[PDB]
Amino acid sequence: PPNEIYATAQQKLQDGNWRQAITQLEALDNRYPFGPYSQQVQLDLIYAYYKNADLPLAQAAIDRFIRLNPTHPNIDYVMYMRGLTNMALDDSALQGFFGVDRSDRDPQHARAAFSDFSKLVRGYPNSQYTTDATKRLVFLKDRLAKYEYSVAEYYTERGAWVAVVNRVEGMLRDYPDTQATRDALPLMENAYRQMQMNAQAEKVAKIIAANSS
Amino acid sequence: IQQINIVGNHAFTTDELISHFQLRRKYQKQKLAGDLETLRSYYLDRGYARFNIDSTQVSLTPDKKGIYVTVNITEGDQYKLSGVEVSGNLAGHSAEIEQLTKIEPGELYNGTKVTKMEDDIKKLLGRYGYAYPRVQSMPEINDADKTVKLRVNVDAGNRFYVRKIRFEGNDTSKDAVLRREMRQMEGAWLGSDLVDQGKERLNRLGFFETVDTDTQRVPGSPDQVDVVYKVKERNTGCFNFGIGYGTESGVSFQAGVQQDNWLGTGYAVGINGTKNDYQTYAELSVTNPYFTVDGVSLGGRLFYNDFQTNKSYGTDVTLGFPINEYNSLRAGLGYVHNSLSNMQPQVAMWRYLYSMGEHPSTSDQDNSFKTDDFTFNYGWTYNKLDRGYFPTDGSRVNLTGKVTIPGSDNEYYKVTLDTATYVPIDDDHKWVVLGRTRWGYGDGLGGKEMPFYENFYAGGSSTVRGFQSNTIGPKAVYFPQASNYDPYDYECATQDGAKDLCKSDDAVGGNAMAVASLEFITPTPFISDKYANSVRTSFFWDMGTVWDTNWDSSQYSGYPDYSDPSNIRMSAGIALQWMSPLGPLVFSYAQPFKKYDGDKAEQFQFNIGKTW
Amino acid sequence: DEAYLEAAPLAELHAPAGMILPVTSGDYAIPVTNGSGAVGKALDIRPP
Amino acid sequence: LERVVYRPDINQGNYLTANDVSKIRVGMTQQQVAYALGTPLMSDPFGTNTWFYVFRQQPGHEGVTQQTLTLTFNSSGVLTNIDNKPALS
Amino acid sequence: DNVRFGLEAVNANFRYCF
Amino acid sequence: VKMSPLPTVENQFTPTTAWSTSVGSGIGNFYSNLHPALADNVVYAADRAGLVKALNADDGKEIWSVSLAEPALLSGGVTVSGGHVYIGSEKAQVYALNTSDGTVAWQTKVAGEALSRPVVSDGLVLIHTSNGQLQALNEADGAVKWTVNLDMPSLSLRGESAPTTAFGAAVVGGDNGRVSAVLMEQGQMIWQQRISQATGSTEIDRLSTPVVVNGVVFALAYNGNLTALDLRSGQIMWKRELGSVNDFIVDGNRIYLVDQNDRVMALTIDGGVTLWTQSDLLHRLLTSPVLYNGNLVVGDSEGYLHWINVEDGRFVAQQKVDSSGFQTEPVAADGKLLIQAKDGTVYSI
Repeated sequence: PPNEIYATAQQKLQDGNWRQAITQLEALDNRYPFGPYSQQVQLDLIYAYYKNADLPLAQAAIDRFIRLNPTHPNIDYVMYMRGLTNMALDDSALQGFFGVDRSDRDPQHARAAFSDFSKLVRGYPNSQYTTDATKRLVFLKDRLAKYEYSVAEYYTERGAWVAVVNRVEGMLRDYPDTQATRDALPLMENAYRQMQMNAQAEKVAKIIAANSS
Repeated sequence: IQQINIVGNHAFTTDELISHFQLRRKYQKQKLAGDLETLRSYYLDRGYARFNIDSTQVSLTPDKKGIYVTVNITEGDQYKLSGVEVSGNLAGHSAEIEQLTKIEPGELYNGTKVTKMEDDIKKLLGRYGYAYPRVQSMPEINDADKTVKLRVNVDAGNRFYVRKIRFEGNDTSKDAVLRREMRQMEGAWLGSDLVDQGKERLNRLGFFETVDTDTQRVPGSPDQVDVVYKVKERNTGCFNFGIGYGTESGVSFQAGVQQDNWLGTGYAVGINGTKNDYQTYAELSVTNPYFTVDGVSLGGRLFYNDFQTNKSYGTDVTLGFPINEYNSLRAGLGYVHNSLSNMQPQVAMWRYLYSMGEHPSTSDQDNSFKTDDFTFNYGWTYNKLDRGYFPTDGSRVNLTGKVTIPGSDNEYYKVTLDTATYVPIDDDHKWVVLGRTRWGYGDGLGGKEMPFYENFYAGGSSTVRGFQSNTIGPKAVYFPQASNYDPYDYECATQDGAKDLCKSDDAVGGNAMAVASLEFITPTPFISDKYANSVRTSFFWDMGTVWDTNWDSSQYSGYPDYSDPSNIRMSAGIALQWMSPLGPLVFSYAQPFKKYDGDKAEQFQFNIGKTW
Repeated sequence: DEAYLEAAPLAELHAPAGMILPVTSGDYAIPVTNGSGAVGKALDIRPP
Repeated sequence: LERVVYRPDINQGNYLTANDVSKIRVGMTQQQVAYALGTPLMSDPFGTNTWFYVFRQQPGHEGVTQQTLTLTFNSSGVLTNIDNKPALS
Repeated sequence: DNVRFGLEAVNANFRYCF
Repeated sequence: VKMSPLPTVENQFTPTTAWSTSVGSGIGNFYSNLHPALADNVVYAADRAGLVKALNADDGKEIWSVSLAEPALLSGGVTVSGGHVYIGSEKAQVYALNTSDGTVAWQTKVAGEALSRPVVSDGLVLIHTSNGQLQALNEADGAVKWTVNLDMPSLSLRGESAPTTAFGAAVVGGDNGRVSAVLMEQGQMIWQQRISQATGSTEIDRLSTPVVVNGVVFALAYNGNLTALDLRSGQIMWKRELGSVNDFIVDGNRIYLVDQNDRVMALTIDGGVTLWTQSDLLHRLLTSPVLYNGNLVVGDSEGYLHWINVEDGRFVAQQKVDSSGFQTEPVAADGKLLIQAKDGTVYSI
């Protein structure tokens, strides 16, 4: 019966081997695809996939769950798990033994995760995960601002002074509240000096001074 | 397919036109459309301005025992081109349009030439920045004189600028790695030739399986484009080590690492070494392909070794930089320690040592010799290959050498040249032909000879396939003082077993070498995609030779003359090169055709590749 | 991991008198949070 | 090294030509100017309603050449001042 | 994942690729 | 897929085999209804490669021959009428030979392969081609008097059945399941009607020969349907859901059919009534039957001839002639039964 398979899966999930838990969940998914716990089993599969870093399966299971029950009373839990799932793809494990700065790696995953957490926070203002999502949103905004910063430095070194001006203006409009913008700001003044555009260089100096400490 | 019948075709016979048909069987699945368009081009490219296919039929035999294919062809006369008039919104480039448009009077009408003209116009405009021109060609057919007049409607549109350049799929490599290979700068006009070079450049590094590009229109403005590159990174480098124990060796181990891309930072590094009861080896190699923004490179290496007899170690640092989009220069300095002991008397070795000023007693192995020399090295390269690991076109040349400087003990020079050329065989690159050659020569200066440990060797998959590694060439001649291995030694070395000077099978290397091969690279349709996509095989003929300069064939009248360069060795066979996910692997089978005494063969060979 | 919790606080910048800053994007906006919810290792992320 | 280190050519900014610069007149609207010249790649984001057109080229081993055009518009989008700096000081 | 190892006189080795 | 049984049959009478002679390479796998013809005690036959011979019908002796293979891909069958011999080709050419001298009198283009048997009407030669265009040529020189154009699906190698005429008009058709009458002087279409329809016709053949019996024209449809039609209208008198497109004969007010699976059936002419069926030759490819000396004669790809009792389907004799097999129909003419093997060997039985 599903009660004993479920109990076994739960015992292994709480404290036990993750392969045994996934085996029991697969047994439930194949043996009782329409039972009273089929959604609890699907949620357990998603959770286990996160635990096991089987990220493509957590994502597929999440999309299937959403299509099957987009109105589930606690679907915001699933969206939260989705947000957790996407952040795990930005930091490679190998990089963790040397202290490699990942700011210069593909930020596309961070943007997707940001979007899902934003949707979670906006749709469920009384969610119990609000502070965690908030801290993550701050982290991700800083991550993207750093990416833009590094691109601006590369072009500054090469001499593509126009690319630098437009890249920094972008940073000024999209991430006005983080450190990367304050650090990039000194780059604008030089860009306006290699090209003889002093009317703006003085304006940059005034902005730098206004927010200096 | 019992037959194909052409009804009413008098200009050409069936075989001439059928030779271009591919559906020559069951379940053709309407592939015939490809053949009909081919037939149209055949006629449309030959001036038959009025050629038209009116109908086709496919008929089945009773019980589906065969298929009958018939085509109804209407033929016209041959037309010649009378001239071309081009008008429209052309951005002043009238001379280039006239130059590409101009045809030779009387030239046979050819629809393909018209299409080619359109493509050249589009490429020209793309070069200037007109990313999306509209060009519409049309014929005017004059039956009165059997000529076709052409008109082309050209619309250059406007100039486009690139707003941003973004990359996707670079999960491991640092973003700076890809921007360095772009020639198109942001905030500048979109010359189309500059983007394609960037696409090609990312395949020159050899860090990616594929490079895709796009030129997407910006939804907020008709004149801006976002250029996006997508890459799929492949495994780059591996780490290995090992150890074991037994009564034949005690304990020994080896380890090392090599990567072409270190943690995604663009540096090329590698470390390896080994230690056992008789030999010590270590190597450190670090290089930075981009020391400076413009691509000045720096690198060097350290090594140490010994053998239980000789000992050596040394260091070198090399600087290099480009001097145009396809050429670069390198130069550097280094130091090598060379200390010998317990040297087995040899004629070549002792002639060298006597020229160096040594005076060992005859057949005395209780000796040593050591020098410490400072040298300078240099080289020149060319590389226009269109691929990283499986080249399909272009060629590569690598000319290098080194010289001694005042203060050294040895005086010598060495020059080597590595070349290869890839030429496609098939229009779709199914078959490829590969040519390969290697040449080298060196000698001493001021009356001295090159140290024997710098000689050239050949054999193994790196030179001439089918022969044992470092076995092609002249063999050692040993002198007949004392040896305690007589009971365990060479017949020509022992003072008791031999009383004269005679030849043995030990190769000593030479002062010049030549290696060449020709390979026909074939597709592997009998291997599924899982494996076939990373492996190629080829049929080949290998030849080469090694010989000794400053060989005193007059004194050694009873032995072969090692100075004769004409004793060319030749072999041929089939090789396989597979870019395994765990590191490319190579092996081959080949048999000799021309051999001399001592030319030990190894018809089947296997080694780890990652070369070329 | 809890490393995400060490991110520095964010704070808006101001313009000097006589100038205006570029108009910001409405994207990546964060609602004001009232402090409800645990963080890091203090959260139970198992299914209900 | 700096004499011989090959530098690929660098382009920056929009493309300007005398044939088009001579076409701009006081009284034209922002749409007419952008149409005649193309969308500018630079502007002053800090309130002032002005556009910049900077034509910059650096051929390798040769030097920097720059044609600078500055267009100042009022609050109604009417061009008020045309600058022209054919060379850097 | 994408590894090879074993134990064999006694001999052992290990390989890891990126 | 299917096994071809060979029933044991006594070779009763040991039917006379007067002679055999080689005429060429034959058909091979280039299937066409390239039957021989006999006229004026002369047997007319040609090799597909373009080799045309005239032979003495008594002993097989060749009396005249011409080779047109400058390969001519001759096809459609040798039609002999009046003073001329008419042979078609897949080159869309028609060659008209004299009967006293087989030198080519003229040839003209017919806009398609002549994959059928030409016939002669009142001074006109009726040619059907693979493109659905039917033409009437002037027998004096091959000039076209009029043309009509029919359409077709891209399905089968079923050449239009040879025209059969009555009342000044020919019954024609093609692989559409359509039967129509065309006026011989002008080419004017009089009426058209379909025999049967099904959605299975996407792959199932519809129509290749019409016969005129007692003022009634009979035709068969491949997709399971036999019909009795009027001569002056597209009027069906009766139909039976049974049919194939092999040539057939009618005599004694009995319909002698060859099915799609080689069943031999004897039917009446006043309705869909079957008198007997012989299943013994099922899945053994047969040629069309003829009636000779009171018995039906068919052959197969094996090389055997079979004599079937016109009364009840009983076999009379079985004798092997040529192991290469038969594809084309036998010819019953001048009181003698001729057959030509798939290979280019002519026999006199």
